Amino acid sequence: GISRDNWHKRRKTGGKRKPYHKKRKYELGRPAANTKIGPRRIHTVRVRGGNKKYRALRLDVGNFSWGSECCTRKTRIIDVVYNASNNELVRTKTLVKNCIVLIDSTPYRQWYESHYALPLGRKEEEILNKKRSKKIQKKYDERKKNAKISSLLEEQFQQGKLLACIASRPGQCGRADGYVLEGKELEFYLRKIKARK
Amino acid sequence: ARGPKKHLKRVAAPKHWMLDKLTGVFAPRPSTGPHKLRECLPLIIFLRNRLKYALTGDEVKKICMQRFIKIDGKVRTDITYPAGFMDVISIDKTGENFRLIYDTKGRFAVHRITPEEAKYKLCKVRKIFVGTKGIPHLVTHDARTIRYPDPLIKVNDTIQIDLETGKITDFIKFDTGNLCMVTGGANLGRIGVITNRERHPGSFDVVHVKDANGNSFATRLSNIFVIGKGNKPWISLPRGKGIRLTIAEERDKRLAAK
RNA sequence: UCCGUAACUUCGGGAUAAGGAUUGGCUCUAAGGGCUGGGUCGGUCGCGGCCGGCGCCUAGCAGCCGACUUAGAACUGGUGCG
RNA sequence: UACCUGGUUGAUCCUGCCAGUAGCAUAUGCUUGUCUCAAAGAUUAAGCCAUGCAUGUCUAAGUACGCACGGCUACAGUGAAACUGCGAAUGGCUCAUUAAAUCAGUUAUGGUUCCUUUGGUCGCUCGCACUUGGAUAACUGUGGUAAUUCUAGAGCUAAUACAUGCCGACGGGCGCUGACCCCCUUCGCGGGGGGGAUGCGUGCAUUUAUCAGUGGUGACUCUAGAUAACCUCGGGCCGAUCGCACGCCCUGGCGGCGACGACCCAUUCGAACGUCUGCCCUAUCAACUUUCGAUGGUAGUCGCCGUGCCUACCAUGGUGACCACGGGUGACGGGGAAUCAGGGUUCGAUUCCGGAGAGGGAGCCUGAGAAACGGCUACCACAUCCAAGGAAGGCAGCAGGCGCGCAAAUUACCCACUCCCGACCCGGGGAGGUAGUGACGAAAAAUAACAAUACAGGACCUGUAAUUGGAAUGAGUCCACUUUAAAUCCUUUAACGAGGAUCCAUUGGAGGGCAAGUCUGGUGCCAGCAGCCGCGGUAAUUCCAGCUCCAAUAGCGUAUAUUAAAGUUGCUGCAGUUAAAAAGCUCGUAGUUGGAUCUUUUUACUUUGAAAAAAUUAGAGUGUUCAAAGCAGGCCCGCCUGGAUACCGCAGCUAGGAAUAAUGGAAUAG
RNA sequence: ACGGACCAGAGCGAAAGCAUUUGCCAAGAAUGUUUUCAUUAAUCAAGAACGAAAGUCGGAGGUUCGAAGACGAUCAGAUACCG
RNA sequence: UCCAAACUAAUUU
Ligand SMILES: [Mg+2]
Ligand SMILES: [Mg+2]
Ligand SMILES: [Mg+2]
Ligand SMILES: [Mg+2]
Ligand SMILES: [Mg+2]
Ligand SMILES: [Mg+2]
Ligand SMILES: [Mg+2]
Ligand SMILES: [Mg+2]
Ligand SMILES: [Mg+2]
Ligand SMILES: [Mg+2]
Ligand SMILES: [Mg+2]
Ligand SMILES: [Mg+2]
Ligand SMILES: [Mg+2]
Ligand SMILES: [Mg+2]
Ligand SMILES: [Mg+2]
Ligand SMILES: [Mg+2]
Ligand SMILES: [Mg+2]
Ligand SMILES: [Mg+2]
Ligand SMILES: [Mg+2]
Ligand SMILES: [Mg+2]
Ligand SMILES: [Mg+2]
Ligand SMILES: [Mg+2]
Ligand SMILES: [Mg+2]
Ligand SMILES: [Mg+2]
Ligand SMILES: [Mg+2]
Repeated sequence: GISRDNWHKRRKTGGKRKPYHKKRKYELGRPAANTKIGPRRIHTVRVRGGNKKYRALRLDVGNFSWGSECCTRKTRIIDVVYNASNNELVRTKTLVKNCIVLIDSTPYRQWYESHYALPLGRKEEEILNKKRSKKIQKKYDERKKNAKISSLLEEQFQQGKLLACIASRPGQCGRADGYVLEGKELEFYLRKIKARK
Repeated sequence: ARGPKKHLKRVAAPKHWMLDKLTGVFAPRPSTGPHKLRECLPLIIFLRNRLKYALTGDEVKKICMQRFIKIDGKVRTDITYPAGFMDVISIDKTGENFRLIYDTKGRFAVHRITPEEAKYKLCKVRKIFVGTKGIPHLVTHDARTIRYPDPLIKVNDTIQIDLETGKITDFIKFDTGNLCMVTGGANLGRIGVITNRERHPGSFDVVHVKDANGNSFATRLSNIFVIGKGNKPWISLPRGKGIRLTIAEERDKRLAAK
């Protein structure tokens, strides 16, 4: 079938090489997963060594990392906004290893409001304006010092949508994990999205 | 081939098994085990082609199925189990307790040791790694693994383990002046003291070994097996003490014995 | 439009040789330009300037504006489409 | 053994080829007593194949209610079948394909998979069990079909099949949360120190982010640890299994050894893809590659992984007279083989290693491992049964047959040896072994020896005889042992077995090369011979015959490939005034080659060390009766002893040497 | 058109080739040198310039000679020698 | 410096 041999290539000199064997099985390739967004549908492939790799055909839920607090939650993927490899993978909503996605921010607002007692992306009362005992209220005041998120990243929490990045290989591992874009890597991809608009 | 080989031709066999070329077409391909195929000694050609206990192959399995053969304190019933260097074959019915160590020509000598020398053996430390919860490990030249070894035992050193226990008794560091045996190459079976360990980054290291006559020779570090500390070998050496005579100096030894 | 083109020849030609593929609709995507502002501290009075400490766009940004054309892709039809 | 001889002329010296000469390996011709080894449908047709066989497998230890047998109350013990497991990816055959490809040496995987075996690990996780569920085969019973190793319907019944799933460990500990108590200050604000309920999480493997810097490496983004989490229903692990012996504590409660299985880490056998260097002929093949990936960059997809492997977006590269690209090959590669003074030349289908393919291609299932063909699925080619509806095929496996041809063996016996596979001490093996056919070839070796005469000689010795004499043996016949799986042959030993010892030696020759006749008869440029020069037209040293003789001999001619001869391909080592031949002349880039000079930086070179598959070759030891061989053997309860050493271009690695040969340092001193 | 004799085993040129006088243009060997640079060299596939005679294509010119052609001889013939 | 061509298949040293 789909072969990923080297001997169908021409040589370095440009000489056409003649095949010396039939195409062997350890040179096989399989079709691409083309993982979309939707209710979870995963197929398993029996591979060499009797092992199994999980290829996902539809995924809506991922595991992304906030990075600068080591806060990783299991959130939900909204859609794909950027792909450096192919523009037309954005329009068909395909999830690949480096594509820039857009996720729901409510597990990251909720953890932040519990770890700092400070509203994030707000224009119930119990976790924020709680009556704390003064030893406990002391502890939240040195966390209050370093509670400032950058201005590009507080914009995201108001629309409830974080701009994120895939890091795993969906269609090999069957998952979609990654990290939240922040810092100069954020504003690099922000103006690429603005330029396409 | 489409998968692994299972036969072994007679002329393609290792040289030191000393098989002959008119008995049959094949040689006993040793099973997978702790020793390499070119570095082993299968149990069938040890009992039949050295000891003359059996005359055919079917008479070897009639010995082995009656569980008269022990290797490293354990009963092995396969006639092509790979026995190798520093191994102890215990027959224990005739009460013989062999230990396989190379002679000075480079093949396994039929060597008898005392039945309290057969309680232990020696092993070359091939690999050191730590495991889960920070637990160190150790891998010998045999495929055995020791959990919680001594902190000083590093790579290429020689340990002494107890059979039927499987724990470390004593060890020898790879140093200058220690007493080693060569387990590969053109110096297979020669014994001497370590003169210089010559390092080459990336490539192989070469160890110069000085024989107990004044002769010197060099071998790769992957063939050096320390057998003694200083000048004292911790096993009983065979007849000749690992001295490689020249072809003239072994002629007259025959000629002064007629 | 994209390929592919022999004999022969006065080397110019033969030649649209011959031969083959493609063509609709719809939804997008790229690529191809032009005008403006790069002025760091009022040093400081005839909310604007008068002469100069005061600064580093210098791998160019930012605003607005503008035609037409080429290529690629998805969908779609009773295989229809110069 | 570093070798030449005949042929141009009236004669000579030459250049030069033709012809001899010697192996080698294929065919063939004539002949052939013994005996030991041994090639053998490769060459043309990787052409097509009738019939048979070549792959299955059970322990005390997965599942027996088949009376199929069988001993004295769940189950004695054998046990056909069937499920389950495992193998069937090895072996064997052939050489079509294939020219930096295969392959070889060398290295790497710090860039990957790995059934099995061996060794770790297997109460590390805080969260019906004294045993859970359903199904199916064998069997029984109804069938269908012209047909096959086709299968349908209905009733049973199992598990280490298939599912499902708990207790125990198990007291907690550790992180976060923090109600709350408590202590020391403080005019107070404030500040400081412990305890702590209730909730959330917790182990390996997986996936991602982050933090810190137990062991390792030349070098880690290694290993280990810390933290936040996640963990796929087409689903990671965390034993609902089996046998031996069975004890021990107070019905209960514990315990010895095994088997089988496990995610994972090593290990073993490897596998795959990379590094460097190495290949025959051809220029009447000089430019090739590239929006149909050609070279590279970025991101991915795929994959067991590194990678234009593939896609997207970019860049315009990449290779070539140091022979690319294209074509050819009576090309599988190598170890090797024949010849050989030194160099070489030619061969290697062929038993070992590696590759490839199973009529042509293509696609796949299962599995650790296959793009498998004694597995499926197509289409092409061919071919087989048929009741015309359909069904089945793959001898480049062992035999055998047809065809093709110059050209190649018995449809034999056996698992006894060698080994392989399986659940296995028991089964299986056309692997392999043993016989047959065997002038492929190689080793050994009969076809007479003696004595007396008759004679001849020689300086008491020897020769010649269709004279004579009894002495010796095998060939052959043939009991028996031995041999072996059973045989056969050889070896051994009885019985016979020689005078023309008729128990009969051929094959080529006799002008010269070139060993050996001017013999006799026939033929008359005829028939014929003759490798070459030649012979034969009426006295043939050459034809056809007889006689003799020579050569090598159980072998010897002949054809063809090829090596030496051939210093007639010339590196060693040829020629080029007139014999074959130096371009009309000069420039000129590659290429090749380069003066002297110094102590009297990188390489090349030289030496050494490693690491290099055996077989083969060289060679050591050893009375196969000798020898070719073989790795054996030898010495009086056993003892002693061998199974050597060398060589293995080049490339890569290692340490000495520093002549020769390149090359490099300070001149705008930077 | 041609440059005799002088004109040679003499010269020059890479070879082909080169001869009346004078002028102009550029070249070059050898010698001389106690100048200069300091290996810049030798031979050369590919490539390049030159290359008698005859022949070819354009112009000009055509005295001599003269392939082809036409005759006269010679000859067995003579589409040759000689005119 | 007038012309001047040819030479068994029938073989034996
Ligand atoms: Mg036309
Ligand atoms: Mg003559
Ligand atoms: Mg010859
Ligand atoms: Mg095979
Ligand atoms: Mg391995
Ligand atoms: Mg060919
Ligand atoms: Mg195959
Ligand atoms: Mg065939
Ligand atoms: Mg196939
Ligand atoms: Mg077959
Ligand atoms: Mg034959
Ligand atoms: Mg012979
Ligand atoms: Mg005879
Ligand atoms: Mg002769
Ligand atoms: Mg020759
Ligand atoms: Mg010679
Ligand atoms: Mg010559
Ligand atoms: Mg000549
Ligand atoms: Mg000349
Ligand atoms: Mg020099
Ligand atoms: Mg004059
Ligand atoms: Mg030239
Ligand atoms: Mg001319
Ligand atoms: Mg003219
Ligand atoms: Mg005339």
